[PDB]
Amino acid sequence: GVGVSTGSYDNQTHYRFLGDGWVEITALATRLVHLNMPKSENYCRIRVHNTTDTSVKGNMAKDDAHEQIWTPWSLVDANAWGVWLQPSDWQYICNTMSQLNLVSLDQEIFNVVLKTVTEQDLGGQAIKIYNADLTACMMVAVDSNNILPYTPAANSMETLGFYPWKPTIASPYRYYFCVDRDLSVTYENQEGTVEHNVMGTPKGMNSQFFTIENTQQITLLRTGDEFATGTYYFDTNPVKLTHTWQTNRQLGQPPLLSTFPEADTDAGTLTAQGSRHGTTQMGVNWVSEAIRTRPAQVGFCQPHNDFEASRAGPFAAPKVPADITQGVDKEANGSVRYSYGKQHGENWASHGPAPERYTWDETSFGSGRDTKDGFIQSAPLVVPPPLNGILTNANPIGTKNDIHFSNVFNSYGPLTAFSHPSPVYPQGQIWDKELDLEHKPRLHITAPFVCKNNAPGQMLVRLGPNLTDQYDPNGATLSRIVTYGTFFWKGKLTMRAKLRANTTWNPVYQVSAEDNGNSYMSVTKWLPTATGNMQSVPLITRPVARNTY
Amino acid sequence: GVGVSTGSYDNQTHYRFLGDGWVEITALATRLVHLNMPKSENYCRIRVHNTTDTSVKGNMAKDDAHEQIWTPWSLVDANAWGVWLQPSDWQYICNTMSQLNLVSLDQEIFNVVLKTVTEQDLGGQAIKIYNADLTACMMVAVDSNNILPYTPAANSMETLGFYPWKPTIASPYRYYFCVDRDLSVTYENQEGTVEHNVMGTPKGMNSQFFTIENTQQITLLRTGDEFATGTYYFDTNPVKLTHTWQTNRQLGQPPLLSTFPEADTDAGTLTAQGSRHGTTQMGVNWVSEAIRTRPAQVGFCQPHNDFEASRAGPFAAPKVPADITQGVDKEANGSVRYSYGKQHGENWASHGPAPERYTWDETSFGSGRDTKDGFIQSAPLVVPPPLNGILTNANPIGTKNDIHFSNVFNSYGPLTAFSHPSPVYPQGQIWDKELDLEHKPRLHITAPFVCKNNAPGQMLVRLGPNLTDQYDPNGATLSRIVTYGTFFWKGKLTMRAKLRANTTWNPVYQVSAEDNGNSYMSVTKWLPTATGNMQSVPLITRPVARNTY
Amino acid sequence: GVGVSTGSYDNQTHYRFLGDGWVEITALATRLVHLNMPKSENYCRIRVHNTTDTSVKGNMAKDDAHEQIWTPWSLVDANAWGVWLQPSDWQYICNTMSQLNLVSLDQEIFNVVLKTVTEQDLGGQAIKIYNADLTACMMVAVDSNNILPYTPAANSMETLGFYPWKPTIASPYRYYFCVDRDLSVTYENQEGTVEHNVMGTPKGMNSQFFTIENTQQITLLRTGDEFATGTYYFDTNPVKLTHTWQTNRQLGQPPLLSTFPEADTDAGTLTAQGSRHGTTQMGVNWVSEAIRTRPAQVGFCQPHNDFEASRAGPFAAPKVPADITQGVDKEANGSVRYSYGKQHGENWASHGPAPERYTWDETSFGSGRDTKDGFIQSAPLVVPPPLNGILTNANPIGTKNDIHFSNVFNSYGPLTAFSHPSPVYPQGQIWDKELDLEHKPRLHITAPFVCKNNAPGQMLVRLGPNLTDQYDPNGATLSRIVTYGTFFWKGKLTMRAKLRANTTWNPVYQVSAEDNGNSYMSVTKWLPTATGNMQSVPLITRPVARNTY
Repeated sequence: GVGVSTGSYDNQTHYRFLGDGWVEITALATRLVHLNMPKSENYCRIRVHNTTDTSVKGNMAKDDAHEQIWTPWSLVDANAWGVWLQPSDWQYICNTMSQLNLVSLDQEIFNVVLKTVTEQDLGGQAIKIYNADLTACMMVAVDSNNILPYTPAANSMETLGFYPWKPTIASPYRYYFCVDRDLSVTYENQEGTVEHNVMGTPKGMNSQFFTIENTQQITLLRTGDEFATGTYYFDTNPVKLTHTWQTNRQLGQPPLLSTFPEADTDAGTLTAQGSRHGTTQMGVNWVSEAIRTRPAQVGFCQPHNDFEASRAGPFAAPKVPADITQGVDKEANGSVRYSYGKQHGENWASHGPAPERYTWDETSFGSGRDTKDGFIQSAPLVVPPPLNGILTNANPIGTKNDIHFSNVFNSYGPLTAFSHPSPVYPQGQIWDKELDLEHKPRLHITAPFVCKNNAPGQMLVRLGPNLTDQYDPNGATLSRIVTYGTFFWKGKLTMRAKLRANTTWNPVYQVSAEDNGNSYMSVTKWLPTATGNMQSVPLITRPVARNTY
Repeated sequence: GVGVSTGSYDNQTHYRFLGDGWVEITALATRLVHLNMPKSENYCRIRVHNTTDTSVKGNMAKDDAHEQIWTPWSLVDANAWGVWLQPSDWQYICNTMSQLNLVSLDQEIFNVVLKTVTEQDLGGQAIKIYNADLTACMMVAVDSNNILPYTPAANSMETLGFYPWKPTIASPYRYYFCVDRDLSVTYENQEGTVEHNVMGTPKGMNSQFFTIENTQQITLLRTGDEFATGTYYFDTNPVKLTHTWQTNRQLGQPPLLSTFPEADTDAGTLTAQGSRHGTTQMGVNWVSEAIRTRPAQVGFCQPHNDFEASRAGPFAAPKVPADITQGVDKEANGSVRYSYGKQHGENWASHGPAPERYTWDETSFGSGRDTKDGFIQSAPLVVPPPLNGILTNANPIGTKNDIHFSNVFNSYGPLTAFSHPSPVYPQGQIWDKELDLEHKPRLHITAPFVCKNNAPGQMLVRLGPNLTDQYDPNGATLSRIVTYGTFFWKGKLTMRAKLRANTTWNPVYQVSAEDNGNSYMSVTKWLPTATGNMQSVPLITRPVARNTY
Repeated sequence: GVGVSTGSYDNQTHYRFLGDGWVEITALATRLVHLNMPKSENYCRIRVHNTTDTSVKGNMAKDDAHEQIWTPWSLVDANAWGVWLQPSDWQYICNTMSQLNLVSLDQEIFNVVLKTVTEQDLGGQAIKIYNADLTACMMVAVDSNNILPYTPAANSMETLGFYPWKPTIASPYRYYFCVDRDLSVTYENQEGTVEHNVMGTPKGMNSQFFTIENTQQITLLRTGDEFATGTYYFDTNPVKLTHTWQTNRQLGQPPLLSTFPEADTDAGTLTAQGSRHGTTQMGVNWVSEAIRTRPAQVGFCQPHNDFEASRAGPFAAPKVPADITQGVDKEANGSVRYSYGKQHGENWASHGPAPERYTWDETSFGSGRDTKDGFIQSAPLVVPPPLNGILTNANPIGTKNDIHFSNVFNSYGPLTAFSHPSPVYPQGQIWDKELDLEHKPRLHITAPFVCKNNAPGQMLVRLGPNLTDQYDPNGATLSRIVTYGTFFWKGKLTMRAKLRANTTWNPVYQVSAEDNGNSYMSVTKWLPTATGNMQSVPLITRPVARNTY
């Protein structure tokens, strides 16, 4: 019966060369989970409306107004790149493979353990004794139908542990609910307090209330039991593991050289700009590397911080990340910044409520934008740019000295061509469910991989309520015995990938680990300390160069 | 389910005569292991740098500078001759068999027991109560791939118990790490303090960090479970169980006797040294038992205490052990000295932190060296040794009265011929993994047997972490329930061996046990005391004589 | 798994009549055993040398000088007649059967229980709580090879319980060791203290040290496990269950009667002693019922208290028991006296350290000796016994008035004929291992049955050491958890036997149970008391008469 293990531990990564350039990469990961008896006995509809910031006229973005539904269930969502592969492995993949895609994924729950804690006074004190409870049992449920709201573990940065030899706690489950929130616009110190700023009441046309009890077949398992899910397959497309340098400037045949450098110092020349073959979309009688027509448009100008408001409230309109270029425009290009914890990658030595943060910059040098160079010219395009026949990033547009065309320009056209957001090894979101809309987006910023078919299905889990000797629902007396649980998790994320070949003469950039020093690629960064503290920093994704034409 | 044994105890030794002179010796050994919950929750990179000795100018050898990686895993490495066979058995083997080699080896883990301890005040005190925890489970892993650094249990003298009726604790696991240590040379009281003496920082080209969690398939087993490994086979070569007396002096045909002893007192003579057939490598016109050419070179002069330094720091250059001869040169011949504990062979009555030690002297009388007789002569070899035409072990070489040629001479040549280091019964290292080098050494001093093929694979083991009711990784709160474990071990080291025959007229030396007295081979040495204390002293290896030509 | 019995209780005796006069008697016996964790963690070589008596000049026999080896193992040796059959049964066997022999014997160990005890203060006191420990396990081993010294449980009177409804404890195991003990001879108050009286040191030619760990396959069994041994067969010969009355006086044809009794008072006469046919070994011209030659010699004079000394020390030379006759010579005929305890047969009401004792007298009336009648006569045998031509038991032989020929005469000759020692029901030794000697004795006094083939094989047993949370062999810290065990024992001693027939006219003596009175065969002797106390007294063995010619 009970008293024997029901699984095996294995957190490695095997590489099976299928030849022909393709290799099947199977990533196995096992971790120990720690679940505590949920405080919320039943489903709660807590309404959070921060006014410590929303009330202020200056603060607008700090609007955490919303009404979620806290459920008594946790969640085992290991949708993180660092919770599958190993730090060293990712280096090999990015340096060799030129593309990768998800194939299958399985899960298992063995060695389920449930114990109770009681108080025991020792010498006047009160130490806690831990006694195992065999009769105790937990509850597991894998909603493969996705009947419940999809809640990415990476979107809240609360996935599983990235450290094999270290336990992890399952993040509670909760989904948003229908609530009409409204907030007026106020700059610095506008005349009078903020106009409107109130929460909303439950509507009957958008009232979405679900229950884990009626949305999945809960499988009860004790100490001697074990659970396992089927082999789910992904239909997502492969994501390139290389960056693009070619910009709209370099594409077709370069201008014919009329002069050849005599020394390694000077350079060559071109042909008469006025008298030179080529194609320009201007009625002028001259061409250049700035007016020559191109096959398409590499990258596009995106509205800088375009806060759009809706019935749910004001929000930051997402924007496809891209190279920062020499303009050093991070927030302008959409460079996403993260904030993870200790159980997610931060050094265990940095004691404090302040989590580590980093700004990820894309490697798509081709679609890079530069606000310090963007401009427009009058219809009658003339060489000499008139003082009024041009709009540079310095002309106050809209009675504002800080609001120019760049902050409100969408160059997205039928010629827009860009790459995918390079997925980060640590705290990186792998797959994601597609939106239930007639016309879903061409891609997702949260995760490179988007399940075209159905979604994997979040895995829910809750501890079985251990009632006491006395109980009475009508008396609001929910006497529960202090009980917790610790079950193991075993998953295998099989995925194939293809590797590129050396088609160049000059060695391509790689990801190496320099000696212990100021160098970012320091070994100590991923090496234990005298005490045992460790940290997981982001890795250079898409190191190899890729020609875009 | 749980509540029943899962193995059998057997610590005997059977002899199966396969005839033809060969006999298959199967050695079974079972012991009780005691494992405690490791203090280090995670992998630590502790840096130990003793300065209480390194700082001093005189102390140089006492350099314990290094940086290891303490892992939360123990190790069940029973690589000891005394932890397999019985004291009496070894006597029979060495006295009969003339050679022995390793064949197979298996292991098993039954009757796994895990209990927790809690405090319970008794009459104002605080006695500890022990309650068995069924839900509790341990973890076992046999890295047969040797992906992790090989850590011999005999190299640290922390193997299993040599006493069947007495439990034993598994020695923790830990491997060295890359660290550049440097130490200057200082004699007695040199001018000024020691020049350089600092530790090093982690390098990126030699950063070797491994994890038991990602280097082997951990098998979880509870109280009712049991583990067993496959039948590993050894490819090592057989080691002779005999000593060599013949020296470079006696080999071919002895000088013709011209005179025959008339009485048992006087002796015979030879032929005219000037007029006598023979072969000498000298241009002289005479021969002798000192200049006659020999088939090869028996033994060789080895650098006495040649401390060589490297990026890791100064160390004592190993040297193949050999006979001490009449020169009584122990440290000069490489006579290894040991230091074991009570659970390893020391008398349990000798209470104190001082462990027993003994200097092992080889039995290879043929390759014995004598510093009190070694010398060299000028090229023009002449009978009368000039005062300047000879270099005895008394000529100050290098402005030093204690540093002669012997202390820095390597006579290792294409004619060097020697035997193997006689393995000791107690605390003796059996097998050992070969170095991952293009040109590995002809042999190992640590263990006579060297796995030509892959290594056996150290057996790791750790207790399952029993979490408490409350837990939070981010709060540095690793509340663990006091828990320990006691599992049994069963192993069978099958090995064949051949026995020699009486080919002489005069009885060969044997290993007997003289009556209780000053005699080293005293019976009381291996006999229990009034209290029950016992000790295991080394045994005479290679008692039988062996002709080397 | 655990929580269910593994055997059955049965302590009866079935009689299967195989006809033809032979009957197969199967004796089943089951008892509850109580084992405690041995105090001696390891093998001890305790040396016991009592001087409180040996020092005295008068005391010589009280020499308990010896050096045994106390092992941490107990022993389940049920070699007792009272631990197999029932009190009433033996009566039927001895009264009916005329001979019996051992055939087979099996054993079993079911319902193994191991519990631990902890201290728990109650109202200021400290009562002991008993909690069962499932993970706990014991160790069993049946050395059927007899590699270890044979230790009869009856030789120390420490067998199992003779009471079915009452538990029993297994007697610890221990064997003698080589030690040269020497003691001088001193009478009453000899001139000066005793000469020599010292113990000895371990010798190398007789050092016999064995270990249960390396002499048998220990079978580990927990609470849900059970052990059983094969069906061992005995090769011993059957022992007659009858006594002999015929003495050397009555054998062949009685003297011819010349006179016939006229009345039931007077008797008849013989023929002229001088003129009567017959055969005498005397040169005289007359015969009588004292000089007539006989087919052989019935019984023989044995040295009375012949204390022979050896390297081990002085000891009492054994002597074959026999009838005491009218001489009332008990110690002279070898009448063995016993000393048993309460768990062996003594009344539980007789509180005190003084055990019950009884002197067993043989039933072999034929081989009975009488020191008050033994004598010798000069070679020239003459009717008138000269004062110097005869040696009666009153002539001081050896300057001693108490040392006559009888005390030092061995009449054992090629004509010596005697019976076997009648085995006692209570505390009687059944079988015994033969001595490993070229010429073993014709019989054993300890047990009537002597295994001609190999021995049954003592059954050893020890409780599994339950280590604590903390442990360290080198620190002499052997912290063990207080634990004990209680396992059941089931054995069946199958043995066939033949029954005699009524071939006489006069009713033969039988064994009856007279009413409650001074009569030895009282029923109350084997009947419970008001409190429940009981006692087991010896039974009349060989009640039926047997003609020896």
